[PDB]
Amino acid sequence: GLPTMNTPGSCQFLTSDDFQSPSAMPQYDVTPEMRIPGEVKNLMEIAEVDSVVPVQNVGEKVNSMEAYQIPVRSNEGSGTQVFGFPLQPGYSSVFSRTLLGEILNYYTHWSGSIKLTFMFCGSAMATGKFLLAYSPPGAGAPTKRVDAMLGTHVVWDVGLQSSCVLCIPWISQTHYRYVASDEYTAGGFITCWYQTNIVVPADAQSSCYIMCFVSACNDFSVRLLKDTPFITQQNFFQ
Amino acid sequence: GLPTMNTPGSCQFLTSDDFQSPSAMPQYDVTPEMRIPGEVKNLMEIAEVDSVVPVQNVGEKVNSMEAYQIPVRSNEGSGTQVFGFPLQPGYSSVFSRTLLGEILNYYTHWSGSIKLTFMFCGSAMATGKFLLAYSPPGAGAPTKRVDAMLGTHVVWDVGLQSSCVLCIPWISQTHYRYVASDEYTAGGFITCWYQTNIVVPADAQSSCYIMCFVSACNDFSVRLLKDTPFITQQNFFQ
Amino acid sequence: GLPTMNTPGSCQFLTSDDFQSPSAMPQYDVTPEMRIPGEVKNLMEIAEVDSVVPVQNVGEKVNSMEAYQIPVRSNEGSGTQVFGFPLQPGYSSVFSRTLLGEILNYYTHWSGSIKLTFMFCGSAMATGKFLLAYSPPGAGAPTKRVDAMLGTHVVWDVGLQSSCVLCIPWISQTHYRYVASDEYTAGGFITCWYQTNIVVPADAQSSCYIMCFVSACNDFSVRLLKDTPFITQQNFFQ
Amino acid sequence: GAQVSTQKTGIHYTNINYYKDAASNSANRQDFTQDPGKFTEPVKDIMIKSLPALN
Amino acid sequence: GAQVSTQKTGIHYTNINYYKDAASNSANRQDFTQDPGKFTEPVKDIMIKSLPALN
Amino acid sequence: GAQVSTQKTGIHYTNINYYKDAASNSANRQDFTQDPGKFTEPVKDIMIKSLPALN
Amino acid sequence: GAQVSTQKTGIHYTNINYYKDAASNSANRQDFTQDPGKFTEPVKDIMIKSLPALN
Amino acid sequence: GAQVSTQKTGIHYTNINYYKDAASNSANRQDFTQDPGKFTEPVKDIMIKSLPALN
Amino acid sequence: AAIGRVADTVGTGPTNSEAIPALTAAETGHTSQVVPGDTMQTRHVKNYHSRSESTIENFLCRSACVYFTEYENSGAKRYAEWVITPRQAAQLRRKLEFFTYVRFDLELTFVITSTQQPSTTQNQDAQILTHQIMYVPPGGPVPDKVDSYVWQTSTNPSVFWTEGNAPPRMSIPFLSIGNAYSNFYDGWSEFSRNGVYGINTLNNMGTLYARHVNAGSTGPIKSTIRIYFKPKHVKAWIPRPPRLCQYEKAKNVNFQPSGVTTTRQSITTMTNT
Ligand SMILES: CCCCCCCCCCCCCCCC(=O)O
Ligand SMILES: *C(=O)CCCCCCCCCCCCC
Repeated sequence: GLPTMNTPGSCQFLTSDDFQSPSAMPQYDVTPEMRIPGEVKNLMEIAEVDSVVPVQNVGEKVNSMEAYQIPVRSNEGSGTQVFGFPLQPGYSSVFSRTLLGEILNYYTHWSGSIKLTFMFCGSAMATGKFLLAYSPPGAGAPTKRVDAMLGTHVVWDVGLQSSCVLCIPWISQTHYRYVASDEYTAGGFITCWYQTNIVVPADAQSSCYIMCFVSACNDFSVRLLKDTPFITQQNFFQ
Repeated sequence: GLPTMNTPGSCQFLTSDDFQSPSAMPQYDVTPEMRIPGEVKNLMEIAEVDSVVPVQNVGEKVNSMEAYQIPVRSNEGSGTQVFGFPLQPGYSSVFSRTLLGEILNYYTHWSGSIKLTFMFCGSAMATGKFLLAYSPPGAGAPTKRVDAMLGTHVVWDVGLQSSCVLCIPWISQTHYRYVASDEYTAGGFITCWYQTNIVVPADAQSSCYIMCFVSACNDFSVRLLKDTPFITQQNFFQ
Repeated sequence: GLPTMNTPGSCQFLTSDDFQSPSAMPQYDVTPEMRIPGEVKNLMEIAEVDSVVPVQNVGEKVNSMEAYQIPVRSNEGSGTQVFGFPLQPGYSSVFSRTLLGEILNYYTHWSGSIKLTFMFCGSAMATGKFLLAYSPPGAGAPTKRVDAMLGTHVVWDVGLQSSCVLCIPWISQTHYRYVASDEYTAGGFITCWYQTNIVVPADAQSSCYIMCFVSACNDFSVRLLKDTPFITQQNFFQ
Repeated sequence: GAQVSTQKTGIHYTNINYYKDAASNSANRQDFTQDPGKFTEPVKDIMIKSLPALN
Repeated sequence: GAQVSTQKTGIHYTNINYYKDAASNSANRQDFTQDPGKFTEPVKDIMIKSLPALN
Repeated sequence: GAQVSTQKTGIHYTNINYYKDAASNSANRQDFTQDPGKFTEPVKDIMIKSLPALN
Repeated sequence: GAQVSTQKTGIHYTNINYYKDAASNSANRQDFTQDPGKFTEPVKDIMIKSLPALN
Repeated sequence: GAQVSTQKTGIHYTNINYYKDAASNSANRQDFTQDPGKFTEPVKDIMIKSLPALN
Repeated sequence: AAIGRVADTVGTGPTNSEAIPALTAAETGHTSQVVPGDTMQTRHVKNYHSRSESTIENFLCRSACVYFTEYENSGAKRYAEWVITPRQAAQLRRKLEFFTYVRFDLELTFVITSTQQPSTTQNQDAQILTHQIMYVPPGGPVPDKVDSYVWQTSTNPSVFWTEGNAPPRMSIPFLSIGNAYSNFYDGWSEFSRNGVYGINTLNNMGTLYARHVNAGSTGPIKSTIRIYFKPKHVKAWIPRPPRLCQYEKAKNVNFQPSGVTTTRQSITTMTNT
């Protein structure tokens, strides 16, 4: 009988423990593996894949394809804001239900640059230039184009190349940010403006749509595994 | 006292556990072994041995040797079905109590080809040819000979070689099938037909019998050990 | 804290367990050993030593030296049985309390040949020959000399060499026999007869005695340690 | 002196017997020997599959 | 025969499997492989970042 | 420093004494010595089986 | 692969980490480093004890 | 790194200290040193048994 | 292949020879060795399926409750007793009887549980129960009362257990008097072919006795002891047909004639009816 001495923790049951345990099926012959397309090794592999962002949460539209449409049309001026949402990949309703956001919501911390790809779905004859911008926190969200261009931005010119990317560089005072909301962990404001208004010819629709895709960059990571707020129940399903 | 820490499972009693335990008979001298004919190493050794199948469950016959008899006789036509049962080595009453079936019923999964050996017990003077066939699931059991021959089959011609084999190749979408019944795990239909009716001479019985033996092939295996439904009790026997 | 996991048996107390346990007398200096004549290493060393068998259990004699006496005397015929007891070294009252028997009664199984040494305690002038025999089971105990000589036997002729041995060869269907009684484990019958009646001269006692010693052979062994039926009590002795 | 065998899969494990009696050892769950012949095919004259069983 | 791996940090640990079935082993928490390509970029013709996606 | 003996059969086991007193060690269940002579045959003059015990 | 350090006195001890995370290891109670300078003496110009601090 | 000493008798045992403080170690029950002189015989001039203590 | 792997499927093509794999003669007593490829074009299949879970050892190596009785705190039956046998339970018995002779060591496990009996005793305050199981090999003194001297066990092996702790457990060597346990015995105990008949003439495995060591409370308590068997290091010979008819008695193979199988409509019905 080898003199032993149990220590605190003994007999407990940690949900995240990691020990060996006897098989209930001694010598069971597992079914041989098989090459199945598209294996997944890390969730970040998924978070690097673009998914369509619902920038237009506005009212009832959340219950239609319109949620994914960004209104753009010919105006009698330029400088007009086209949209504007915060950099809260986890919290903001704009991202929260995205492929990226869904994943973030199973974690507590996030870090890395993010890509916002914008595809112009107007007509071949429609043209124009937009100013995609990212303003780090500290001041308020820019309210005029002339104040947004003072920050990190990309002047996108619509043409044969349908889409254009606004890479939101990870600028932050800490290594990681909270997936949940917190002002310490404030991420800044993402806004779009008209650089040079939409200009179509006759017989070509002057009102268009712009889609927005979001995905993580190669320097993106997530920490502290937690449960999603997005799924609930009252009783075991039957 | 070596610092230790018990983990979940500690003190339990798994029926299928595998640990060392003190002998209650310290240094007991076991009786020396002896060479006894026919040792058994794996149950599959048994499942590879033919046993007579009771194809004729029909009514009261289950209580007589008749259960193991397959009626064959001279007709005024050909194409007539002679029998037909499913490929459910575990469930179907035809197999369930066989040597193969008994074993299968102690497991949950099975896989492999099966051999159905058919011995013609007519008289030396009796002749004829039968069409042994196996139709994989997907359609229904063939209802006419012309529809069964469209599947895996063997045209057996009775002669000096009394028996003939219908090897039921393991065709299936999964590696294993359930021993119990389940339509996902459907195994198909095994049927027999008259290729060229029985033809005896005068003074020779025109009504005969055909026996059916079943056994596993060298690619047969069984998984997930369980209890048989075939044995029960109400109180400890006295 | 080394992750550990207790298994069935833990904390129990097996009477025949074999573990290490702390000394209550740390560093106690044992008394040095000493050469004491006659050390014992195995009980079989004892079971190989002859002890006088009480063949004459008959009635009240068990309470006197007579129990160890075998009556022999001059007759008016030959063939007369002299004694007869079974081969149940453990059970039969004849052996049960012997040196061999006492030991056997602390075990469940026994195996091996046995030696029955017979010493003639008649007078120097007394003569005669006896037929010591052992009949394996299967038939009944021989009832006539002519039926006992059909079995394993030794015709002992009394003379200067006082004693004579009847080696009872271990014939049996199993490797071991039960120390307790059981007909499967039947051992046969040991009987003695007059080969050529006792013949003394005048002035020399015609009624004599023969002693019987029993001991184990070098192929004798015992298994499955148990408690003796021969010792009991009602309360701790004071 | 421990031993080291292979686990079941589609890696090894260490074992040290702690008791003086072999009876105390864990089960022999990995003896995969097989010899169907004793049962299927106990014929005195070898029967060659492709041939006729009688002639 | 034990094994010795590296712990997570910004040292090693010893492991000895005690069961005959691989199923009984602890989790494989250190497989850091990554292959985004299968998902992001499953195009038949390689697309060079600096180039135009269409011409 | 452990020891390694043979178990009883018709394999080995490892043992490591953990206490400072020999009294604490497990039993010596494997001493199969035998010397019947001390008891059966303690005669001063060797008696040869095949011979007569007296002459 | 265990480690072997020295205990505190006026002998050694063995340690084997059992967990995959360094966070699980015991405390680092034996780091006797010392550097008072950062606090006592954070002057840019070295002050020589025996000398006058000002001249 | 364990140690291996001798048990008390008329065999050895293995020991591995598990704690970082020597205070935690088991007792030193085997120090059989002896020096009666300090007490019996603390005389400055050696007294030879066979001789007279005074002359 | 891999020690326990299964045969791989050999790819085959069209045939037209006088080779007759499919024609044989069951009369020989020989089982055909045909494989898919013999009667149909097959593809090649590297089969990795193992027969690991079919070894005699894996098949008989699972604890099985073979019996259980009860004994009470006080009253008439204060101690239990059971003539050791694997034939009172049907589960394990049917498996062991898959083979004529068998040889194995046995892992014994006991599940001991207690239940408070209904009574009218005021203020009951039970102390922890400690039981004692004791084995008495054929020929040894038996206990006649819960406080008989026999429970001294100077030599009989016995376990002492205390409620709360893991189930007591211990290993048992192959105890046969012969070279293998016999599952069937078409013979008698007497040479006259009288006395006992069947398996029970060989069963002489002794008796097991359980009891409490302390009464615990003033109230009445009943304890149940479940005995589990687990064959280890198994060797089996001469397989036989699995038991068909339900078990009737524990000391013989007596049965009530049963049909060969469940029925169905006609030899054409693909349904179990
Ligand atoms: C506390 C010690 C308990 C010891 C348990 C001993 C049980 C013996 C088991 C014998 C096993 C199965 C044998 C069937 C016997 C037969 O029919 O020949
Ligand atoms: C025979 O192999 C002896 C060699 C190694 C014996 C050690 C057994 C394991 C010792 C490490 C301490 C284990 C704590 C359970």
